Amino acid sequence: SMEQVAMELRLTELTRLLRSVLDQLQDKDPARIFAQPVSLKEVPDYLDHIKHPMDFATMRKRLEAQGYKNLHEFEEDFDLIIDNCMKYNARDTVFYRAAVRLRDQGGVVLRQARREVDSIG
Repeated sequence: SMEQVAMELRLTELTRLLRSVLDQLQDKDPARIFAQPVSLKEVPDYLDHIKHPMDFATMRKRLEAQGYKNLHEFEEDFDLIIDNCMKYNARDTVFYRAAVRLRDQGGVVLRQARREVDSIG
């Protein structure tokens, strides 16, 4: 059907918008603390602490498989990256502080993205 192609053109454009948003969020992590999954070889107890690990590379795989249906889904994954880090690492650590900064800075990008997803449709 034609509608299915229209829908897919919308999913495709959203994917285009989310890719740009993802790139902008990742630029706010110049240290690359959030680039890849936490290593279970190097943090073998990690899953005792964190039930749903997330990281920018895992978000990118989903993105390119058009696995985000809406912005809310994408934001959930971004908030996991932040929230997991602030639970696992203590307040006084480089890791926790990087998550605070990513959160604050990411907020501006996400605010405009929401207006663009609404505005474009």
